[PDB]
Order: sequence, then C-alpha cells, then structure tokens
Amino acid sequence: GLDNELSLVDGQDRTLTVQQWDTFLNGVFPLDRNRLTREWFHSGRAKYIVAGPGADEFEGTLELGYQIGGPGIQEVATFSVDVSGAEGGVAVSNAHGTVTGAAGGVLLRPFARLIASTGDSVTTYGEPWNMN
Amino acid sequence: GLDNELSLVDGQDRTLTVQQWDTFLNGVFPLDRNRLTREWFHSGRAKYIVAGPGADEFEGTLELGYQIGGPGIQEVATFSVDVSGAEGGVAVSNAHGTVTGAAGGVLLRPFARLIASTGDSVTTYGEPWNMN
Amino acid sequence: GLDNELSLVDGQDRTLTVQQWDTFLNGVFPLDRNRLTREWFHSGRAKYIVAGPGADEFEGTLELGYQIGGPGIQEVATFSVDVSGAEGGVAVSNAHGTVTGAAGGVLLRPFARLIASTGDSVTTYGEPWNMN
Amino acid sequence: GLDNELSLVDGQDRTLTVQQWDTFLNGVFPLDRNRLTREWFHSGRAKYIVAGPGADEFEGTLELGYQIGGPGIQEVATFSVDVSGAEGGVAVSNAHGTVTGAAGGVLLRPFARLIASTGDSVTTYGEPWNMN
Amino acid sequence: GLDNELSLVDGQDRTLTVQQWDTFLNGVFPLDRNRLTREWFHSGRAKYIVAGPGADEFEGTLELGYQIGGPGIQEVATFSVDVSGAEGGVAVSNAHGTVTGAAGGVLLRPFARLIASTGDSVTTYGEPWNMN
Amino acid sequence: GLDNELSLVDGQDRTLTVQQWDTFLNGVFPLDRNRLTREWFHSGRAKYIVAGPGADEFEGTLELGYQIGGPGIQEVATFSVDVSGAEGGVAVSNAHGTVTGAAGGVLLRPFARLIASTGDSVTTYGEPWNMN
Amino acid sequence: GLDNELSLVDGQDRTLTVQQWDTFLNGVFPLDRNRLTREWFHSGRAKYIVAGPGADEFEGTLELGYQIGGPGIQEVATFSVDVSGAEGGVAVSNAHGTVTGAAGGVLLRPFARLIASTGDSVTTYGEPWNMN
Amino acid sequence: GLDNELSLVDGQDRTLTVQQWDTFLNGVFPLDRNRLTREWFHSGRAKYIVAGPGADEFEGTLELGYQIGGPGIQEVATFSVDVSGAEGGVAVSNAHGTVTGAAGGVLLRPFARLIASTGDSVTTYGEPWNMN
Repeated sequence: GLDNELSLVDGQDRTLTVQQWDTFLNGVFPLDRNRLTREWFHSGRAKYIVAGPGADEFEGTLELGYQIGGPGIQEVATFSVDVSGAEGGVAVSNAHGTVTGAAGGVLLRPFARLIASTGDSVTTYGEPWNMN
Repeated sequence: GLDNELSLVDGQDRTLTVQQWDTFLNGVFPLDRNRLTREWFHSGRAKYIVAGPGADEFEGTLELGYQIGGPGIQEVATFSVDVSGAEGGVAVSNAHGTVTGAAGGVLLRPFARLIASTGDSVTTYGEPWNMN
Repeated sequence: GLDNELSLVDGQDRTLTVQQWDTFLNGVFPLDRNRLTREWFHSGRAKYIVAGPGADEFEGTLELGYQIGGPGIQEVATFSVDVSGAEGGVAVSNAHGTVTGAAGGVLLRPFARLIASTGDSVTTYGEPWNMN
Repeated sequence: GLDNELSLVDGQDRTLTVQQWDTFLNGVFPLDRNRLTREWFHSGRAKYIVAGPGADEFEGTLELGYQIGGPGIQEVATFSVDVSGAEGGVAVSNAHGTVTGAAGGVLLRPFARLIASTGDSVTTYGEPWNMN
Repeated sequence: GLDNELSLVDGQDRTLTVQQWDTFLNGVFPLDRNRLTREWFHSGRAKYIVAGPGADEFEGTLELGYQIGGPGIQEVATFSVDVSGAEGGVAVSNAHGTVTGAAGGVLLRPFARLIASTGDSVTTYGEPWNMN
Repeated sequence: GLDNELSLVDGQDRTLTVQQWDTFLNGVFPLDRNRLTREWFHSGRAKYIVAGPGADEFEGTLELGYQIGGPGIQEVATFSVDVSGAEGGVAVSNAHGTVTGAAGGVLLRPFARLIASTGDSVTTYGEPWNMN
Repeated sequence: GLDNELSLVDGQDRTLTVQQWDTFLNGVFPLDRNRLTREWFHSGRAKYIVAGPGADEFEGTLELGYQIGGPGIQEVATFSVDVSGAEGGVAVSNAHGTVTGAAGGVLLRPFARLIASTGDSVTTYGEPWNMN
Repeated sequence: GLDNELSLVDGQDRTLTVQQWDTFLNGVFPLDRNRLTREWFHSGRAKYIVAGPGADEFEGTLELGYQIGGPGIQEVATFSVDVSGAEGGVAVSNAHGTVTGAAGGVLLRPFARLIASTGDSVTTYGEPWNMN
C-alpha cells in the first residue's frame, strides 16, 4: 500500500499532496551474463491529491521513477504524464531498467513527483533499494 | 499459443491484461559467416484486453519485441502501435534480428506490452531463448 | 515468376499474403577496380494480397530489398511505399548496389515485405545470392 | 520565512520586487557511494511584487535555483516559469541536485529571479550553503 | 543519337521506357595541375515514354548522370526533376565533374533513370568511359 | 547617474542617442575557490532617445552588457530587447557573470547599444572595470 | 565584350543560349601578406537568350562565377538568380575572392550558367586566368 | 565625408552607385592585454544611388564592413540590410572588432556594397588601415 507521501502548500494556497504506493524494485540476474551489470524490474503506483481553491480544476504533470547511483547519479522517469482534476493515480507493472560499469553494488532511490502547470512541484521519496 | 500473460489493476480501476502468443525466435546461420554474429528472426503475437469503467473507450498503445542480452542490454520493439477499444491484438511473422561482437552465446527475453494514454502500463515477459 | 511468398493471418482476422517475383541480383566487375569491392544491380517485384473482413479498405506498406551479409549485416530497402486497397504490387529493374571492405565473399538475402498500418506485418524470404 | 529580497525600479517606473522564502539545501550521502560526489535536495519558495503604472498588466518569468561552485561555476534553475499580474509566487519541495569531481567541498549560492518581458530582470541572493 | 534504353512493365501494366541520347564525358587536364585529379564535363539527353492505361496522366521523376569509380563507388545526379505526362525529356550541356586521389585511372558509368510516383522504377546504363 | 552617452545622425536624418547609467560591476571572491576564476554581478541601466522626422514611429533593439578580456575578448549581452518609439530604456540588477582560466586579471569593458530596425547603430562605452 | 557563349536545344525544342561578357579577374597582393595566399577581384556579365516555343514564358536560373584550381577544384557562384522572359542579364563588379595553401600559383576557370526550371541546363566556359 | 565610390551600369540599364563615407578604424590597447591581439572600433556610413528606368522600384541589400588580413582572409559584414528606393544609406558608430594570433600586424580593407535583388552587385573599396 502506501510507502510514502509528502504534501506542500503551493504559491496559490493549494495543498498539493503526492503519494508512492506498492513500490517493488525486482532485481534479476543480467541477460548479458556480466558481473558488472545490474538488471531489475520497477513496479509501483503514484497518486496525487489537491485541496483548496480551484482544486477541481487542476493542471499538472505526475511522475514516477527512481534515481540510480553507481557510475554517477541519473534519474529515470518510468512514466511522466499530464493530469487534471483534484485526484488521481497511475500505476506501473514490470518497467525494465538496467545499468553497467557497476563496480561494487548499485543503489536505487524510488520517487513519486507532482508538478503543477503553475510551476510548483513536490516530490516524495522512499528508502533506497540495494541492487546487489 | 498462449505463451505468457499479465494483469494490472490500473489507476482508474481498469483491469488491464496483456498476452504473448505464438512466439518463435528462429536462429539461423549468419549471412556474414562470422562466428561472432548471431542472426534470428522474431515471430509471434501480442494480445491485450481491458475490463472495467470505460473499457470500450480505452486509448493506449500495444507493443511486442525482445531484449538482447550480449554486447550489453538493448530493447528492440518489433512493433509499437496505437490501439482503441476494449480488445484487439497485432501479430508478426518473420521480423529480422541480428547482432555481432557476440562473445560466447546471446540470450533473448521476449516481452508483450500494454501502455495506456493515461500513463499506466503493464508488460508480460516470457522465458529467454539462447541464440547458440 | 513467383520466387516465393508467405502468408500471415492478422490480428483483425485478415488473411495477409506477400509474394516476391522475378528476382535478379546481377553481380558485376567493380568500377573502382578494387578486389575488396562488390558491385551489383537489383531487379525484382513485390506484390501482395489481402482477403477476409474489410479487404477493400486496407492501409499498409509494401517493401522489396535485401540484407547485405559480409562486412556486417545491413538491411537495404530498394523500395518502400504506401499502399491501399485489396491488391497491389511494384517493380524495379536495375537498382544499384556496391559494398567494400569485403573479406572475400558477399552473401545477399532478398526479401519482400507487406506491413499493415494496424501494426501487423508479414515477410517472405528467398534463398541468398552469392556475389562472388 | 523570508530569507532575502531585492527591488528594482525598472525602465518604465514600475518598482519590481523579488523574494526568496523557506530555503532548505538538504545535503545527504551520495547514492553512488562516491566520496567525490555531493548530493542534496533543494526546497524553496519564490515570490515577486510589482508596484506602479500598469502593474496589473505585468508579463515576465519567475525563477528559483542556485549556483554550484566547485568544479567551476554553473547555474541551475530549479524552476523557471511565465507569470502575469502584479503578484505571484511558486514553491518547490525536494528537488534533487548532484555534482561530481568535487575536489574538496561544494558551495551553493541560492537565488530568486524575476525577469520582465520588457528585458528588466532583478535577482536576489542568499548566503551560500556548504555541501560538506 | 540513342546510346541505350530499357523498358519495364510496372506494377500497373504501364510500359515504362527510359532513354539516354548524345552522351559525352569530356575529360580534360585538371585545373589544379595534379596527377591524381580527374576533371571532366558531362553532356547527354534523358528521354522517357509511358505506354498503356492511365498514361497521359503520369506522375514521376526523371534523372541523368553517372557513377564514379576510383576511391569508391559514388552516384552523381547531374539533374533530377519531377515530370508528368506520358512523354517527356530533359537535356544537359557541359555539366562539371571532378574527383581526386585518382590512384591510377577513373571509370565513369552513365545512366538514365525513370521513377514513378507509384514506387516502380526503371534505369538504363551505358558502358563506362575511362577518364585516363 | 549618467556614466556616458553617444549620438549618431543615422541614414534617415534622425539623431540617435544611447546612454549608460548606474553601471556596477560587483567583483566577489569566486564560488569555486579557484585562483584562476573571476565572479561578479552586473547592475545597470540603458536609455535611448531619437530626434527628428518619424521619431514617434522608431523601431529598434536596445542592448546593455560588456566585453570580457583575459582568456580572449568575448561579448556578453546581459539583455537585448525590441523597443519602439522615441524614448525608453531598461535596467538590470544583480545579473551573474563568471569566467575561468584567468591567467592574471580580467578587464571588463561595459557598453549600452542602440540598433535601429533600419540597420543603423550606435554604441557607447564605459571605462573598463578591473575585475582584479 | 563577348568572351564566350554556348547554346543548347533543350528538352522542349526551345533554343537556349548562355553568354559571358567583359570578364576580369584582377589579382592583388594579398591582404594577409602571406605568399601562399592568392587574392583577387572578379568582374563580369552574364546574359541569356531563349528562342522557340513558349520562350516568353521561360522560367530559369542564371549563375556566373569561376572554378578554383589549387588545393583542389572548388566552385564559387558569385551570383545565382531566378530570371524569366525570353531575355535577361545580370552584371557584377568587384566581388572578392581568396584562396590559401596554394602551392605555387592558382588557376581560375570562369563560367556563365543557365539552368531552367524544367531541369535543363547549359553552361559556357572561358579560358582560365592564371593567378600568379 | 566621401571616402570612395563605384558605379555599375547593371543588367537592366540602371546605373547603380555605392559610396563609403566617414570611415574610422580605431585601434586600441587590447582588453585581453595580449600583444598577439588586435582590437578596434569601426565607424562609417554606406550610401547608394540608382538612376534609370525603374529606379523608384529598386530592392536590394546595402552592406558595410571590411576584410581582415592576418591569420587568414575573412570578411566581416558590420551591417547588412534590405533597402527599397532610388536613394538610401545607413551609418554605424563604434562597432567592435578583434582578432588574435596577430603574428605581427593586421591590415583591414574597408568596403561598401550594393546588391540588387536582380542579382547584380557593386562594391567600393578603401585603402587598408594597418592595425598596429
């Protein structure tokens, strides 16, 4: 269910909330049979909520992915999507991810993000999953 | 026939399914006569289904391909295509595939995919074939 | 005449055919006078046939070409063209080809492909020609 | 609360203000476990005010971000957005930053900026945060 | 007069003919005074004729030039133009050609080509001239 | 106040004036702590005036900035904007500027520039600021 | 006066002439004052005439320039312009040319070209000027 | 005042005149403080006049600038602008020019240019200014 959430009061007195549900980063033995290589499958669900003046008429983007820490830090957006209304969620099952040159372990920071067409944004973070 | 399938209850309470059907990964002698080269052709069929609120008005995309595990991990989309309606599925005969630098064998993971215009996606993966 | 053909029943219950006619791959003495160069001319004809529910309302694409095997494996589409209606076909006399770096031997794999705008496709292959 | 602010009387006798609120530069352990990487999270509120003739008909861009100082000087705009009217503001929570090759210590100079469609720009700055 | 010509029975039973008249490849001492350079001037005539159903309303392209062979095999198109009608033809006087690195001779292969808006194509070549 | 100005009688008998006001080049110890780096903040006002026939219908561009002198000479326009009519001007406070490989010293030459839609232009220069 | 000319019976029985009048290639002592450099000023006129069917409705393009023979053979088009009517001409005075790396001397072959919108072209050539 | 002019009787019996007025090329102490470096300011006026049939009907380009002679020959167009009418002219005060690798002296050849939409051009030249 609910893994983590965070709310923020935007610069128009709306209470923006974003949520990270049912996160599962499933590691697998690499298709390339290389010890340096990490492969896994991202599953999970982002939801958002908005309370306050003009909630029912909302215009933002909703995101879900993670950061990879190995040969640096890069961010993967598994999906990134235009939403409207004061509520909603989007779910993913078996997104494919991989990275190589992985010298001694690979950590994965899962996030959920809400971005308003008004520029505002809030993002919630769960605890990293260790890919080794 | 039915090789594999998977379901996701999506973010609007639509039960999304995707099926992988009649897959053949045909390994043949390479046209370039190099021992380092694999050549297959891809055959098979993806099917999707969606029950729930608004099933006969679903918009998304249907894909089918495989991952190449050898010189590294790369995903190949044999086809990728905008669908509509509660059901349907597109089938492929004799895609061409090939790869070189194939230092000892080459593995292949075939996947079928349902992604919706609402951001949600599900992918069904089958068991790898070993070109070698 | 008819060199080869294949048939695929597509995901909307149409019996899709593809034929490959009159093929010639005229190999010739290289204009660069290089022993490592191969120079050739494609001639041939693609045609196709759709039957079953909704045939006179078909949108897809037809192709004719070859893979080149030797320096690597590379696909050349001598022609690639939009098509509509239940039958069609197109022809080529003296298309031009040349490759170099050729470590002795160039094999040639001639094909005809009908692709469907509904994402489906079928492709007929003939027996490789030897350019040396 | 309010961290810093600055006001410019621009080229058409509007007194343009810009403000920087609630600033957290949250330093954390680098996901890549690398001693030469720095990783943080930016959180902040940006506002502007315009007084004077035609204030209610002001067009411009509002921005929040920082400068990174270590491997050189770079500017990062956490956000940058169009604005209309004489008041406005936008807030960001948990934006992710990172930089590497960080040869002893990293400093972060945070700003809020207001640029007018008439070419005028005022930018306010805080005291640098130290990422080590 | 007529050097050569070829006919093709295209995908719609139009008899496509293409012609090449009055060819001259005028080789001359290179403006750079270099042993390794070949310079010349290209003269010739391209003609076509279409026979059968839908002829007098024909859509295609007409081309004239040659292949160069020395440091590789490269096609030059002295002209390429759209045409309509069952008949037509365009001529060229003193086109300019050069190539360098001409490590011992350069051969030139002249062609007239006709291509149809229907995908079908026919091309007639003459025997190579020897710029040396 | 006014730092400097210059005027031109342009090719259509209008007297173009440009002016540079309240220039400040705020040199500060650099954020990268690097002895070859220079960092500063630019603040300033540009104004123009057009006299003569058709003055209330003048169209041009107004620019303000500086040349950087050390690693070479490079021009930076802090801003560049389309203006209309006989009068106007724009202002900038705390714009950010930096440059590295400053092998001993950097000199900064400040300017304001008036460019007319008719191609004409006048540019006034201040005395160089020594960023060391 | 007239330096050179050439006519061609084009592909629609029109009689197309192109002419070259008053050529001058004035060699100067080069501005860089490097003796590998050649520098010059080009002057000339190009005229055309089109007799026969539909002459007064002729649509073409008119070019004039020279080839450079030294580091290789480059084409320079001093001008290239849409002409129309059975008659026309355009003149150039004092165009700049330069080439460097020129290993003892440079030769220049001046040309006048007439290309027609129907794809036909003719081009006349004068005897080369030696630029040393 | 007038530095130089040239006239040309053009392809349509228009006498085209270009003139160069008030030219100043002002060398200064390089801002980069490098004795390999030249830096200057360009000031000047270009004017044109046309007489003959259709003079009020004239469209062209008017340009002013100079060639640089030093690390090579390069032409700088200080302004280049579309004109209409039998008379016109545009002026520039203080344009900035700089060049480096000035391996001893730098000559600047200033020019003014009249280019007709009909293809024709005339360009008047001054005596070079020596940049050291």
